[PDB]
Amino acid sequence: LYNLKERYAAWMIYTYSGLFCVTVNPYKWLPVYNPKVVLAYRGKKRQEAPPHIFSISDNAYQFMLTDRENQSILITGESGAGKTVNTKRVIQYFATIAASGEKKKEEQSGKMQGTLEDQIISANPLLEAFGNAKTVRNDNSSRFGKFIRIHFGATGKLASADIETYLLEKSRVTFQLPAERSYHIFYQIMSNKKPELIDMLLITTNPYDYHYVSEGEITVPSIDDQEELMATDSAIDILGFSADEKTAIYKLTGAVMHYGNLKFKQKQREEQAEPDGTEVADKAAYLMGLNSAELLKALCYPRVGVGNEAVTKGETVSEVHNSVGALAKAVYEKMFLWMVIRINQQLDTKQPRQYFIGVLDIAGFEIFDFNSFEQLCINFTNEKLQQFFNHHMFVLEQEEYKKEGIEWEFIDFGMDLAACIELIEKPMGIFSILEEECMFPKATDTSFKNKLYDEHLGKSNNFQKPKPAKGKAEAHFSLVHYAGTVDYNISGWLEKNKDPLNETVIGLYQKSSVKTLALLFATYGGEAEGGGGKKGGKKKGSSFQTVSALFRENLNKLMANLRSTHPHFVRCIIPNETKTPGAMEHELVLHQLRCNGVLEGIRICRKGFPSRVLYADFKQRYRVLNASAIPEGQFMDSKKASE
Amino acid sequence: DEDETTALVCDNGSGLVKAGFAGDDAPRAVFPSIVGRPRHQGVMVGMGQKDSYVGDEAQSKRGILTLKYPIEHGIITNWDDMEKIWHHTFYNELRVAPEEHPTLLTEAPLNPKANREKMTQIMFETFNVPAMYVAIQAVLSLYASGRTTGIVLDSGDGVTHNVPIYEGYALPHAIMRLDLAGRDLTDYLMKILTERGYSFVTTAEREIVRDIKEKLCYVALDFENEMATAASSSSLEKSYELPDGQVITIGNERFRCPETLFQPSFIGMESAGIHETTYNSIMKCDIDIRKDLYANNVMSGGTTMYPGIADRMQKEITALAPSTMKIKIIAPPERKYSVWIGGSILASLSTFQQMWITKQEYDEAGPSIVHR
Amino acid sequence: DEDETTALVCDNGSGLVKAGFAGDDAPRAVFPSIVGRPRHQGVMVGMGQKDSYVGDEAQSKRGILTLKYPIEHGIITNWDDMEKIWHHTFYNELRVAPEEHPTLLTEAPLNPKANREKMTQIMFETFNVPAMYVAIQAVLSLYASGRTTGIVLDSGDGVTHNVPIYEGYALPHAIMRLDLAGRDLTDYLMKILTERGYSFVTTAEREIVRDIKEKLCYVALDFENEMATAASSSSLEKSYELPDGQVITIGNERFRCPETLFQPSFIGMESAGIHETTYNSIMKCDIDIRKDLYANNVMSGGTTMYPGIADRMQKEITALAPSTMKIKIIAPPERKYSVWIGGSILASLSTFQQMWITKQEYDEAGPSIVHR
Repeated sequence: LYNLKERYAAWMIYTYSGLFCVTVNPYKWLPVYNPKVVLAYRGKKRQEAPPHIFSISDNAYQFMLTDRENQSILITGESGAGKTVNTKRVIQYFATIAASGEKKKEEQSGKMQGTLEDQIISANPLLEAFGNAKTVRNDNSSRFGKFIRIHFGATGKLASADIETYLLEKSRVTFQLPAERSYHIFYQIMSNKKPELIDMLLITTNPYDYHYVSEGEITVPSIDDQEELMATDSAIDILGFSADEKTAIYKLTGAVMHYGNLKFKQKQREEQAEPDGTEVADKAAYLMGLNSAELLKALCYPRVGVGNEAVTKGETVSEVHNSVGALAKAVYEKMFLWMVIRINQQLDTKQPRQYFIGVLDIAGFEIFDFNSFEQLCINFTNEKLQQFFNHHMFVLEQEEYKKEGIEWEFIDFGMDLAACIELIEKPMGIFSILEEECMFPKATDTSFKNKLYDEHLGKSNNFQKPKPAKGKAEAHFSLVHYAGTVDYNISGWLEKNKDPLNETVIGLYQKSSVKTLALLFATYGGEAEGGGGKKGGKKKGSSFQTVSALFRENLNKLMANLRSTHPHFVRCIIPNETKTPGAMEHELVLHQLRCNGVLEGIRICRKGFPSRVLYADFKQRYRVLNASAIPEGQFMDSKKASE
Repeated sequence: DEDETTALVCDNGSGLVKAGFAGDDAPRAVFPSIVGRPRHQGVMVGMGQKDSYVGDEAQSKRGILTLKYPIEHGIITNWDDMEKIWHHTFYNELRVAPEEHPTLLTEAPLNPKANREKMTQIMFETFNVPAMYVAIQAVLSLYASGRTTGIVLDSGDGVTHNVPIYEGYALPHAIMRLDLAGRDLTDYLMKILTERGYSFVTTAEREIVRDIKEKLCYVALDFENEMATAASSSSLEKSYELPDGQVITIGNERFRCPETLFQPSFIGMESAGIHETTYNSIMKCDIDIRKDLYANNVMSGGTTMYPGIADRMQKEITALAPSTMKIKIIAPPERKYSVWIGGSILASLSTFQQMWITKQEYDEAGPSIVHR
Repeated sequence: DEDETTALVCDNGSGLVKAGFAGDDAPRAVFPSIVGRPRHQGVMVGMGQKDSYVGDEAQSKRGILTLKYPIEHGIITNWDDMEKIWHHTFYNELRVAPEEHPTLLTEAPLNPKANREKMTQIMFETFNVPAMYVAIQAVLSLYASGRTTGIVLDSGDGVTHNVPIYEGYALPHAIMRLDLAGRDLTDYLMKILTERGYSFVTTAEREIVRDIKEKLCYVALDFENEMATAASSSSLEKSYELPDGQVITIGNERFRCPETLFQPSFIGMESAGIHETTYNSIMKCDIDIRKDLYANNVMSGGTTMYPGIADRMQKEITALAPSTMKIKIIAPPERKYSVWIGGSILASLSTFQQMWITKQEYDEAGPSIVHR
């Protein structure tokens, strides 16, 4: 704690802790990202230069060409740690130090749509408008995870990229905490820099007209919604999107606002929902390439298919408002997914690819007094990532003792975590019990709960019944993750995990005049064959059976990509909740350290032979001791030297 | 996805096989449960000598083959001929290779322990599937209607059953089987329609009596004053046009056929009927669970599709049940595939993965493992 | 407040546990005193494997578990299963952590010295409560009716007792125990009601005979010319509607059931009855204290709630007691919780603080300390 702290009060944000590259939020500006530095760190082992991210980032590259292996960089930290910033910054780094489109390099609309190095870059600012928002911690917080594959060529020059998105905060779209706000886009658009848009979408410039997006805050001083709107705009173009699509995006993003304005009322003497007007529906309908009526019907009189037919079901006021919200979110998401794909599509070149460098940006194990479904998914991700490291280290360590000739035997450090992982991902484990019950037409959260216990309680060690008191809000089940005990609340899971959507409506989308909208829904339309009658399995036709069924699939496809990689680690840190440069709350940093892996890397180090010096890092600092004979050694063989 | 896409669901019936991928909404494959064996030596133009025929090619070519039904009354009676129907299902109908697909199969209500072990022996040892699972049919039907306690009246082509289920466990001692179903019902219509002064003489006349039964048959409520209605001769009559012009009329018999399900006496059966049997199952169960079963009479099976079956059953058991009780007859529209859909749901489910019997379990525990 | 809020009162019975916070007017938690152990391996949907069940989940799921009663006739007979009911009480029912709450418990009339030491051993050593205290049940009932000398007829689910108390000290040699209570009484009604020509066949028929006993049963005074009245057949009859319509009628038996408490001969018991036993307790006590006991017959317990119990007892002992005596049968309305309420009062009291056995007393004196 103390080392970090001291070199921070001195304004040094980069300090290493083994393999890690700790990074602390300056909260102010620094000449570090300096265009001079970039070069400086170019072609240098981390022992030839001071702690910095470009060190990691260059070495990767090096290593990439030297060993002929693919690489990875894992950036991770809490909401306010400032990872995007790094991630982005790493990315620029790659683009710079190994570009050369030759023709694209000239000062003629440089970096505009029409080159990648730019596309690559331009990517961010689009995603950010849609997947970023003002959090109470950050002003531009990443509300989703991501993985880019920079596909380097044979020579060593840029060839392709690849994005993938994980766990998007769908809730912002409909909600927002009091000090927060929704995605930027909304506020961007209503900013009025492109007035047509306002009339085009049929909205106003006052957000308080759109409940969905003004539950929290509307304006942020550090952000210029007007400037961004263009940034965004321009990015779309560069990204190669069709105007139409670029039109869908917009038009589609406004429909969603409108939905939240959709109002209903109880039919008299009936408990049914009946439309409270065709003012808004009209707009939503038009904007989506729909028919007002058909739409309001489907919404109100959802026509289902229980048995072998299609049974028309009536809904309540409360049921509608909620379904609407479900589509709003559903639509936004999908779209977001699409955009990514489309991006990826442009980022696809024909040129050969020999290796890639993966840059992973996701959240780290965060513990809250309230841990719900989303927490499990993330924690699980991290507990995996951790084991991923612990192993790499075990492998790594063991090489030294082999190189040197020491006689040290030890078991994989990952192993310690396998217990927790199996409990989650294995067959009779949490997810399964979670995803099975989702098949029971009449199951309860309570039901699920019991199934969870009857099977794991008393029989499983990592499994425990909660500690209901302290800063926690209710009881259901705790798990014993590497970072500690997490108290999980199981309420909504079943639902959240089912992704219930009014299929009648989706129908309409599926046959929209707005192709794009039509597209986004296709994959739902193609699995319906499979879940034709009441009860059963959605997967028969390609429909998701679990909220969690993919997450896993994606998380596997990932951790696999992570393996055929030479892992490079970066841990981002957040000094003080109060936003003050040169300061640090203790216990706050302490926390991160445990959940980071930093404290676990120190542990494993200390088992044993604590401090471990990297050879160059060893030369430089100590050559001076027998100056003549130690310098000769270090220069003559980077390793043999220290020897 | 490995197996999210990959789980197969095969529902083996007395008349039809229903098959497809867990995930889908309805069976990808539906076909007769026959295996035809050619009575003479010879060939079709362009084909080779075929030793055997299955499903629709056995039905279509029935005049030169001896047709055989592997499943008598829901139970597999011939294992040589069943392995033939499975082979056809995987390789020709779904066109998948079985050795990379988990397979959820179904069995009947009081299916002998030894059979559940034998189809496991054949699934793992002759088809080499990665993993499999056998669900009980009424239990998948219930579950496909969302719930876990209820009583299923299940009725298909060779058997009818009542399977009371409580929090998922089908109750062995309360299950009733009535061997009169849609097969019996097509042959009775046949006679009341020849008896109306007709002739189903060629095989193109025989087959379509079954399509008359499906399209035009009804279960009237107050079957009493429906015969009475028949006589005053209302516009209750219904004429069907045959393969050719020969417009046949069916007024009345239209409902005399499903009245067989409430009165087995119409066909020289001395057994009790569907509604009484629903009830008797119920007064054979624990006392405290009888309000549950009564409010959850789930219907499944091709023969329970006759319109107005539910209303007749509704009133049939209200009037036998103590008035303090709530009666509730659930009959969904997709009911001819309830069983299958319940399997599709269950097998595509997130929590089912830990009940799949894997070749690891089998090679190590013997057929006993899946038998439970 | 530290413990003003914080004192718990747990009354352990043969049929029910009554629990809650000292201060409250009535028990926060009331539930059966059972511990169910599953007869088979399996799960409920969404739950894990459960080794054990307690209270109402054991009653509701009784068909798949072997039910066991830890307290036989008011005495704790199985200590593994009792620690299970306590655990359930603290952690699930009252949802408190026990290690910061003083706990007032109750025991039975001639509870063996060794038991009072054992539940103290379990309270302090496995639940780690700060302090605890064991009150005798009749003694809390008396005290909850304001007084300190009287004789309590206490009658619940497995035992009946008479505990003469003088200025707070229950009189060991005058206490009488009669093992016939509300449990015995529900099973006798059962037979006189099947004997009325009925059937409590399913478990939903069994359970409700007990709700008939509670709602419709009476203790008639002059039970003699009440049978005589039954015969002339007045509008004395009373029909109850079952879980369903099945309106059952109970005219007469309605009071033949509590006449069992005065005549044990109705059930093949040779012991004396409630009123004689009240009396015998009394002619076993000192002479000078007998006018006090007679004017203070306090009744407590679920089975003493039958209307007209007090009038019958009033006249039952007047006519056995010397005429120079004043008889007085106090039967309060909250009597099914007298015991508990007496504990709530006492433990929330300003002067009780100095009788709490603290872990300091225990870790220093051994279980002997609280045993007195």
